[PDB]
Amino acid sequence: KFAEHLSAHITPEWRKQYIQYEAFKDMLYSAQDQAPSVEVTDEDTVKRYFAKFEEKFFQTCEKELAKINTFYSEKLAEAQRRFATLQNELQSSGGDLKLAFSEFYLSLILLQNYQNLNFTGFRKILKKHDKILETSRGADWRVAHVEVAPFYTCKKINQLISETEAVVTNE
Repeated sequence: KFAEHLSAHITPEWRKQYIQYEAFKDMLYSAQDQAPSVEVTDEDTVKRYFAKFEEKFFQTCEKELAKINTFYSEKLAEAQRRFATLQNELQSSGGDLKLAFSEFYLSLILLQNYQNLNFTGFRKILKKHDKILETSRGADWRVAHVEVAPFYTCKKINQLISETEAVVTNE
């Protein structure tokens, strides 16, 4: 179950910045929980019900995506400045930095796991949505919004990871 996996692999200091996967699941339960029956109501009532829900669901996806994009960017900026600082310390003095560079590297990897966990959570939640509502709107949303999101498409952390490896190896 991805809700458990996500819980176990969140970086605790970043907890509130991850996709709120369990809240989405609950919302997708509520969509079925409040759904009128076409036999008791009619066709227009039911599909108008689902239309309101879809507006709410994808507005919530957008807020979660903006939060994740914003946090990813902030940690990426912080990592760029942290690399420059460690660059001068080595560019002048030439075992403390072997530890300090190792901990910066760990920080890059933790951010990389943050990218992957959030993408998987989005991918799984939108597939769950599509199977429940018998629609492809969630998959279409993933392609048009998540897969072109900076938190996911930006390659500057990969660049940092490579450059830090080149510093640790050649210095």
